[PDB]
Amino acid sequence: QVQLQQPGAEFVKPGASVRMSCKASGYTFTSYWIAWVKQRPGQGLEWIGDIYPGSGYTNYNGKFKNRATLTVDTSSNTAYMQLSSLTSEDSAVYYCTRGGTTFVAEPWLAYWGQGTLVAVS
Amino acid sequence: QVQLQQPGAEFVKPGASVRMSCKASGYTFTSYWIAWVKQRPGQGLEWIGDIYPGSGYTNYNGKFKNRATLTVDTSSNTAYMQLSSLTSEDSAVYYCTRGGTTFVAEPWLAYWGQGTLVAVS
Amino acid sequence: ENLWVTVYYGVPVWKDAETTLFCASDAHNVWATHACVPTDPNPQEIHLENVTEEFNMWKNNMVEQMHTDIISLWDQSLKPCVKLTPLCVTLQCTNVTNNITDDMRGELKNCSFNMTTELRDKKQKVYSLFYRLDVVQIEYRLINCNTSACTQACPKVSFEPIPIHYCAPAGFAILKCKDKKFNGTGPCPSVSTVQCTHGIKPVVSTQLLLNGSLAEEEVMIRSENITNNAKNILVQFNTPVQINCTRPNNNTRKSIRIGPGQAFYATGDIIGDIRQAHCNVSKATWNETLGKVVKQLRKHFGNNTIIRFANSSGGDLEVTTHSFNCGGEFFYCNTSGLFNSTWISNNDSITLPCRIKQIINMWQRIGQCMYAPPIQGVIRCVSNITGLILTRDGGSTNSTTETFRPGGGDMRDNWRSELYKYKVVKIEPLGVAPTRCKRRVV
Amino acid sequence: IRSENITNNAKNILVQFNTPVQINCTRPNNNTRKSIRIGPGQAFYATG
Amino acid sequence: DVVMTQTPLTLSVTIGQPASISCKSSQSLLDSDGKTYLNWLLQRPGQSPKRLIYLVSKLDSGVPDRFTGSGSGTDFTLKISRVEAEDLGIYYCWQGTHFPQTFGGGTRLEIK
Amino acid sequence: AVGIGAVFLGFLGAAGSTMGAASMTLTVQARNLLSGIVQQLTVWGIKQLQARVLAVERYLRDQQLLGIWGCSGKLICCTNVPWNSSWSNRNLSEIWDNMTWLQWDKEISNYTQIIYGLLEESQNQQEKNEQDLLA
Amino acid sequence: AVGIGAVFLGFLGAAGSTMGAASMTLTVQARNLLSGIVQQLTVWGIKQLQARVLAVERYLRDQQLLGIWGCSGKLICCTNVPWNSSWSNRNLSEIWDNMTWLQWDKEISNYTQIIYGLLEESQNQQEKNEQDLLA
Amino acid sequence: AVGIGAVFLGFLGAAGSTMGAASMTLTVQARNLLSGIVQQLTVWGIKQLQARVLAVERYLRDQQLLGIWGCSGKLICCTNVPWNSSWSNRNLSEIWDNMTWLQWDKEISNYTQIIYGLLEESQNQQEKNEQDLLA
Ligand SMILES: *[C@@H]1O[C@H](CO)[C@@H](O[C@@H]2O[C@H](CO)[C@@H](O[C@@H]3O[C@H](CO)[C@@H](O)[C@H](O[C@H]4O[C@H](CO)[C@@H](O)[C@H](O)[C@@H]4O)[C@@H]3O)[C@H](O)[C@H]2NC(C)=O)[C@H](O)[C@H]1NC(C)=O
Ligand SMILES: *[C@@H]1O[C@H](CO)[C@@H](O[C@@H]2O[C@H](CO)[C@@H](O[C@@H]3O[C@H](CO)[C@@H](O)[C@H](O)[C@@H]3O)[C@H](O)[C@H]2NC(C)=O)[C@H](O)[C@H]1NC(C)=O
Ligand SMILES: *[C@@H]1O[C@H](CO)[C@@H](O[C@@H]2O[C@H](CO)[C@@H](O[C@@H]3O[C@H](CO)[C@@H](O)[C@H](O)[C@@H]3O)[C@H](O)[C@H]2NC(C)=O)[C@H](O)[C@H]1NC(C)=O
Ligand SMILES: *[C@@H]1O[C@H](CO)[C@@H](O[C@@H]2O[C@H](CO)[C@@H](O[C@@H]3O[C@H](CO)[C@@H](O)[C@H](O)[C@@H]3O)[C@H](O)[C@H]2NC(C)=O)[C@H](O)[C@H]1NC(C)=O
Ligand SMILES: *[C@@H]1O[C@H](CO)[C@@H](O[C@@H]2O[C@H](CO)[C@@H](O[C@@H]3O[C@H](CO)[C@@H](O)[C@H](O)[C@@H]3O)[C@H](O)[C@H]2NC(C)=O)[C@H](O)[C@H]1NC(C)=O
Ligand SMILES: *[C@@H]1O[C@H](CO)[C@@H](O[C@@H]2O[C@H](CO)[C@@H](O[C@@H]3O[C@H](CO)[C@@H](O)[C@H](O)[C@@H]3O)[C@H](O)[C@H]2NC(C)=O)[C@H](O)[C@H]1NC(C)=O
Ligand SMILES: *[C@@H]1O[C@H](CO)[C@@H](O[C@@H]2O[C@H](CO)[C@@H](O)[C@H](O)[C@H]2NC(C)=O)[C@H](O)[C@H]1NC(C)=O
Ligand SMILES: *[C@@H]1O[C@H](CO)[C@@H](O[C@@H]2O[C@H](CO)[C@@H](O)[C@H](O)[C@H]2NC(C)=O)[C@H](O)[C@H]1NC(C)=O
Ligand SMILES: *[C@@H]1O[C@H](CO)[C@@H](O[C@@H]2O[C@H](CO)[C@@H](O)[C@H](O)[C@H]2NC(C)=O)[C@H](O)[C@H]1NC(C)=O
Ligand SMILES: *[C@@H]1O[C@H](CO)[C@@H](O)[C@H](O)[C@H]1NC(C)=O
Ligand SMILES: *[C@@H]1O[C@H](CO)[C@@H](O)[C@H](O)[C@H]1NC(C)=O
Ligand SMILES: *[C@@H]1O[C@H](CO)[C@@H](O)[C@H](O)[C@H]1NC(C)=O
Ligand SMILES: *[C@@H]1O[C@H](CO)[C@@H](O)[C@H](O)[C@H]1NC(C)=O
Ligand SMILES: *[C@@H]1O[C@H](CO)[C@@H](O)[C@H](O)[C@H]1NC(C)=O
Ligand SMILES: *[C@@H]1O[C@H](CO)[C@@H](O)[C@H](O)[C@H]1NC(C)=O
Ligand SMILES: *[C@@H]1O[C@H](CO)[C@@H](O)[C@H](O)[C@H]1NC(C)=O
Ligand SMILES: *[C@@H]1O[C@H](CO)[C@@H](O)[C@H](O)[C@H]1NC(C)=O
Ligand SMILES: *[C@@H]1O[C@H](CO)[C@@H](O)[C@H](O)[C@H]1NC(C)=O
Ligand SMILES: *[C@@H]1O[C@H](CO)[C@@H](O)[C@H](O)[C@H]1NC(C)=O
Ligand SMILES: *[C@@H]1O[C@H](CO)[C@@H](O)[C@H](O)[C@H]1NC(C)=O
Ligand SMILES: *[C@@H]1O[C@H](CO)[C@@H](O)[C@H](O)[C@H]1NC(C)=O
Ligand SMILES: *[C@@H]1O[C@H](CO)[C@@H](O)[C@H](O)[C@H]1NC(C)=O
Ligand SMILES: *[C@@H]1O[C@H](CO)[C@@H](O)[C@H](O)[C@H]1NC(C)=O
Ligand SMILES: *[C@@H]1O[C@H](CO)[C@@H](O)[C@H](O)[C@H]1NC(C)=O
Ligand SMILES: *[C@@H]1O[C@H](CO)[C@@H](O)[C@H](O)[C@H]1NC(C)=O
Ligand SMILES: *[C@@H]1O[C@H](CO)[C@@H](O)[C@H](O)[C@H]1NC(C)=O
Repeated sequence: QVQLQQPGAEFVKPGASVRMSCKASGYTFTSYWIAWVKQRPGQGLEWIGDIYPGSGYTNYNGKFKNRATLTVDTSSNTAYMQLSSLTSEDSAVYYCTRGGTTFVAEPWLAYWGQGTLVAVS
Repeated sequence: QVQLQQPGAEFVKPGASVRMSCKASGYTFTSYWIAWVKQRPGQGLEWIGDIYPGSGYTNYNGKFKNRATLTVDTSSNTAYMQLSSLTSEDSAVYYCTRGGTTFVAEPWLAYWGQGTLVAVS
Repeated sequence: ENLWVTVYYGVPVWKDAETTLFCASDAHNVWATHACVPTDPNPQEIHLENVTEEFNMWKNNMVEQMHTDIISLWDQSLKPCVKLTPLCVTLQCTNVTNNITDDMRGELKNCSFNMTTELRDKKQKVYSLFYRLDVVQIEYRLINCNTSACTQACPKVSFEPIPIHYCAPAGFAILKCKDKKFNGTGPCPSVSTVQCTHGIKPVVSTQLLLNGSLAEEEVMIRSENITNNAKNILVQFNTPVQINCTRPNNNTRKSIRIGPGQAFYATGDIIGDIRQAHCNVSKATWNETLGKVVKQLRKHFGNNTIIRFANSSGGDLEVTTHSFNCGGEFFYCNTSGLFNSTWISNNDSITLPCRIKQIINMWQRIGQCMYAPPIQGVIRCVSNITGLILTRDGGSTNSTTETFRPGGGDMRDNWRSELYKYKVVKIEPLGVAPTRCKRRVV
Repeated sequence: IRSENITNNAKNILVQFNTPVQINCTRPNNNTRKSIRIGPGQAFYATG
Repeated sequence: DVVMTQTPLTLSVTIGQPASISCKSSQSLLDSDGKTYLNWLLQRPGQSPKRLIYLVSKLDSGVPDRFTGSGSGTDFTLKISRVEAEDLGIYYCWQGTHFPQTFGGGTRLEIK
Repeated sequence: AVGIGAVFLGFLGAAGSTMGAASMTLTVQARNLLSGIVQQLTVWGIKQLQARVLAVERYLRDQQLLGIWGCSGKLICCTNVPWNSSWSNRNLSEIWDNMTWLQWDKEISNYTQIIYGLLEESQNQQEKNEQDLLA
Repeated sequence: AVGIGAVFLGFLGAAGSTMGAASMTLTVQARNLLSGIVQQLTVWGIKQLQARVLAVERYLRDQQLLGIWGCSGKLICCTNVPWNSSWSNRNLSEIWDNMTWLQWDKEISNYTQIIYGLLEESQNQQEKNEQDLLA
Repeated sequence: AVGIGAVFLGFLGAAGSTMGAASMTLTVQARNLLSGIVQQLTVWGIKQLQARVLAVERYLRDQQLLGIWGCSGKLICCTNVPWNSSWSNRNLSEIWDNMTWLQWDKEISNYTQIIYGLLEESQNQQEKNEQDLLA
């Protein structure tokens, strides 16, 4: 089964950093795109970013002015994300969703995980 | 006032050299062109050469086959000319005249000086 | 109608970048060595109008580039001649009392030693005269013996200063300001560019600049943060003040063979009287020159302050005294007479007792050294004083009656007075311009 | 077990483990160093 | 960029009635290849997001008969014949042709 | 009338003139990127090699860069790519004949990679269209 | 739809894709032939010079080679040269969209000099006709 | 008829033939400016680097020179610039098919810079006219 394991919840402090992991299992990690999604309970879904688990090419949303650094590991089949140093109002849950292939790209948002609760306090 | 000071008269010998100076005062020397003119009493005015007290670019008359070396000094606001090693029949007065700007170039021959009597003997 | 982009190549653009320069010398030696490519005698200088540029004195890499460059030349020139390893033998020395002036009593020390000869199985007794600042009691040994032993200046390769031209590689340009009021750092509305700089003499000094390039119109006090006393103040004069230096002794040179094809040159026996080396500077000229310096200096400080001058604040002989390399023989000279005055708001020479030290320690890199062999006969010097390198004394209360003393001595500051105008920039030919372009589609 | 021709005994066999085995090495002596000058600006350091 | 707005902010429905929801695109989403990659996902209240329609003409696995995706160009719609507790939620229309891959504004289905 | 805004204003001479008048001086600028060290031990031996290689490498990077864009072999070339007007809401007369080039590059230096990020895509796209017409 | 077969597949990334899909990735390949050593004693001093010169020389040989063929300045260029059909009796669809490029070059590596032996002759010819039309 | 005045006359082989017959041998000449040292301590280490860099630098100077003139990418290219007839009052048949090229360059070597002094001006002038038509 295609599953994207995520940590349960992380409690961080202002001025600190986080290591937002996203495990890949039950498929080939070197082809499918990986993207992150925000699910603020009081707001609609927002596009955070996208990391290509192959060439390492990174793309970032316009509103973010490259505030995050995205890293992946092809050996352990994992993906990582930096914030970097977010603040209080950005305390919500992020979902690491699997995209499609760089050729077809139609199956985007095929599978999701459970997310992780980021509550900086 | 725009003035082009020149030496009064120089008496040189065959096989010798001259340092034909031309002082610049009362204006900006880095822009206006500088040219020399001959005023043989028995003959009409002749074009000698032209120096740009700028890039240092030098142009010479076709009849001169580059017999002269032109030098300028942007620090002391002066212009110099070599003959080089002229002969008897070229004994006359040379005038260092100020030209116009490289862009407009309409005010050419705007101002003159007094010249210097070159009499090689 | 909506404008498009166009590619422009070669358009003038400047970016602040610094790289390795190149050397050029005018038509053996230590500086040029007939190795640098000759520079054509047409230094085409071009004036750029309607432009201003920024110059960062004390941050230019040209100063750093020259400082490391000449040291490499010094090491390169010292390798191919005799080492002086076997001169650290015990020195049984004695005083010199044959026609000795009272002012130099005990300075020279007649010495004898058992230094080896060319044959490895034979010795020889050789006597030589050494200055007091070259030996130390244990009876005597050389000052540098407990430190790494040094070579001997190849007798033939003179260290006489030679102007050196610095030229940047293709794709880079050198910009020089021309405003006569130029401070240490700031825009200059008379920017100009030249591929090669004018002749720069690497002549050395610690207190008084020698054979430097004088200012244009007025004395300039070029300095970064001035309220901070920790950094030196560099002063450049406008009219040279002639300085005379001479060695009155009629010294003679003796050649001693140390090994196979390796010879060492010693001092003595001296001929004639024993007179201290002295330097001379006109009294009237110096007073006028100092008066002009304080006048311009008073524009940066209080007008009613009583400016005073004093000698250095003590320390090692290398930095405490004036130094120069005239005629290949080094002089360390006490300049207490050039700063003994006070200035309140509103006979033809000075005798400067000098000193000589044949054993020379170069830049404060302590692992190196060299020997300076003597030269037959008297040596005369004629140089120009172009400026001073003063230092600001601390502890001033209420900033009143401020005083300065000579000091510094770092070799970088000497060249900074010559490289302050010149900076290196990079050319960015590529560019994009917006206009109404429609490419001809095939 | 990374190796070229294996039936040939003349070539070494290279083995790479998967879990590190800690190794401890120590010198129990409390040695001291003595500096002896050998020449001009040249020093040699001895034992004891 | 191309915004995704949905007319129904609140949709009051009782069990056993047909529900209507629609979405709009500022610019036509017809891709050069000749397909519309728009996705209609019904995000559960607290569970992981789940897609319901991809390639709006096509439908996902575990097909529910009530859901019938339709629409092309500027207009997108999804008709549900009957309402179930699962239907009660938030629907998002996600474009899949332009950058960024913006989601829908969200239409809430609640009983009042 | 021998004085025309032209090459004899000097290498880098157009840097003080307006952008429009600097277009005719783009030939004196490409010539001074290779020569100057034509005429000719560790010190000054490696330095000469390092300087020469860097000068050659620097010029090639631009020649290669113009090669990908398809503008190589033309000193002044333009493609069909449009640009986001938000970068500079200025008129042609407000860019070329009223301001120097030196400060112009400073303002737009932020989008140098972005504007480059559109040139090569169009050139390859142009080649693909030519391939389609070619076939 | 941000995932399109394009540059972001990575340098050399198209080596695993079909020949047809690799055409759009030819721009990411030319960019990585010069840079990488922009930022900077015998060891590593001569080596840096040797590596830099070799990289510069290698790129020149191709730029020169494309210059003689007349394809310089166009990343994807072609001439009017026919080729001996015996080299590869395959259809366009049988070459581009069904096999990778890596094994392709191996098969026709034998005739690399021969196929090159026809490009320059025609380019010089094409110049000759232009000269005839020119005159 | 295998013997045609062509490449197989040898590198520099056309130097003995007339100028007209030497035009077809201009491809064997550009190939021998870079290669020859492809296959590979102070002596012969620095010398190899100095020789390689000089060969690369020399070739680039001509490539850049042709680039400014706008003839780059074409082995035989000509602009629209006229020339002062006083330099050589000779007919086409009196230049190409009756005299060798070696002694030719000697006679007109005096005006090499002057004739070059017109090529770049026209090329930039050509670009400016294209800019006018472009706009
Ligand atoms: C500041 O600049 C002035 C201006 O040059 C400079 O004065 C120069 O000093 C040198 C050194 O004394 C003079 O040249 C010497 O002249 C004497 C007398 O003729 C010669 O005996 C010297 O020959 C020795 O040195 C040679 C190498 O230089 C050896 O090859 C030779 O065998 C001798 O050992 C030497 O030529 C020079 O004439 C003056 N210049 C002028 C214009 O007077 C002064 O030294 C500079 N300041 C400093 C601190 O260097
Ligand atoms: C030290 O300072 C003195 C001035 O106090 C300098 O003397 C000056 O030297 C220059 C040449 O270096 C003289 O200019 C020359 O004049 C002759 C004609 O006499 C001319 O043919 C040359 O082309 C050059 O222009 C200048 O007249 C002279 N001034 C005085 C008052 O003597 C001396 O050169 C300085 N020395 C050093 C090493 O800095
Ligand atoms: C540098 O030179 C100066 C003078 O040119 C040296 O200063 C001199 O130092 C001596 C020794 O102290 C002074 O002599 C003594 O002065 C005291 C003062 O009260 C007096 O009581 C003694 O009888 C004796 O004369 C001498 O006056 C002084 N010179 C001046 C002009 O004041 C200085 O020591 C030298 N420094 C170095 C490092 O060589
Ligand atoms: C440096 O800046 C000054 C600013 O005054 C420039 O002065 C102006 O220069 C132009 C040409 O060099 C002069 O002529 C003008 O030319 C235009 C275009 O041909 C024409 O339309 C005008 O009617 C005028 O004739 C102009 O009179 C002069 N003064 C101004 C503008 O007030 C100078 O040219 C600049 N130099 C450089 C090298 O950039
Ligand atoms: C590596 O090789 C595998 C072999 O299976 C490739 O899998 C195929 O990849 C393509 C596109 O990446 C998938 O989509 C196909 O696209 C073509 C052209 O648009 C279309 O006509 C087909 O109908 C299909 O949609 C295809 O489903 C997939 N599976 C196959 C061919 O069995 C994979 O793409 C290769 N990856 C790389 C990077 O070369
Ligand atoms: C070296 O110089 C000799 C000078 O005699 C050349 O001899 C001539 O060579 C040509 C061709 O190589 C011979 O054929 C001629 O060709 C022209 C043009 O196709 C044709 O119009 C003539 O009717 C004739 O067939 C020619 O007979 C021969 N003898 C002469 C000119 O007296 C020789 O070719 C030169 N070789 C080289 C490599 O430059
Ligand atoms: C430097 O100046 C001093 C001081 O004037 C000179 O000393 C003179 O030396 C001569 C002997 O040559 C004596 O006759 C004078 O009496 C001394 N002067 C004084 C005031 O005592 C010295 O000669 C000068 N040296 C140089 C090289 O100029
Ligand atoms: C410095 O030394 C010189 C030479 O020993 C003294 O003589 C002057 O020499 C220059 C030539 O270099 C002449 O132009 C001067 O006319 C000479 N002056 C006199 C008075 O003869 C010079 O006087 C010395 N100056 C000082 C201040 O000691
Ligand atoms: C600077 O000058 C002062 C003059 O006041 C020197 O002070 C004398 O120094 C000597 C030895 O150098 C002592 O014997 C005296 O007792 C000191 N007297 C006074 C009043 O200070 C000082 O030594 C000089 N220092 C330097 C570095 O030149
Ligand atoms: C030698 O001179 C020194 C200098 O102070 C002196 O102390 C010593 O007594 C002198 N010795 C003789 C023998 O003259
Ligand atoms: C040199 O050798 C002689 C002869 O043995 C001896 O008397 C003298 O003390 C020696 N001198 C030194 C400094 O060793
Ligand atoms: C060498 O001896 C002198 C004499 O006092 C001393 O000042 C210096 O520090 C010594 N250097 C070393 C390295 O021992
Ligand atoms: C030069 O720099 C100093 C130090 O920043 C500053 O005070 C001064 O105003 C500047 N200009 C001049 C002409 O000194
Ligand atoms: C040094 O510079 C700083 C700012 O550049 C200034 O505030 C200060 O007064 C200056 N002087 C000292 C002693 O710090
Ligand atoms: C030095 O002493 C030796 C030995 O007595 C003597 O021969 C020589 O003349 C002396 N030299 C001087 C300058 O006094
Ligand atoms: C130097 O100038 C000062 C300034 O007033 C004066 O007091 C002093 O007497 C002058 N000295 C000489 C030697 O002229
Ligand atoms: C000192 O006086 C001069 C005029 O002699 C004046 O320009 C300057 O401002 C004065 N200094 C101060 C700090 O006011
Ligand atoms: C300064 O010169 C005067 C002149 O007689 C003298 O009395 C005084 O001691 C000197 N001071 C110094 C520090 O040289
Ligand atoms: C030094 O003395 C010797 C002794 O003969 C003499 O030949 C020479 O000329 C003297 N040197 C000077 C500069 O007087
Ligand atoms: C070595 O390799 C060869 C062939 O590669 C094989 O026949 C042979 O059995 C191997 N072992 C020895 C000992 O030669
Ligand atoms: C406007 O800017 C965006 C990025 O901010 C870019 O994607 C778009 O292409 C630009 N518009 C044009 C017409 O180039
Ligand atoms: C360009 O970027 C700099 C820093 O990256 C920023 O300070 C400046 O405001 C930017 N300018 C524009 C026009 O975006
Ligand atoms: C066929 O191959 C021969 C050499 O074997 C070659 O000469 C000929 O040109 C080829 N045919 C074509 C159409 O290129
Ligand atoms: C290519 O050449 C190799 C060796 O030169 C040969 O083994 C192979 O069969 C050749 N292939 C073709 C298609 O000619
Ligand atoms: C004739 O020669 C002159 C220089 O002597 C030159 O200016 C002119 O352009 C030449 N004629 C032609 C048509 O090129
Ligand atoms: C070419 O120049 C040389 C020397 O510069 C001269 O001897 C010769 O006559 C000139 N030839 C022509 C045709 O101008």
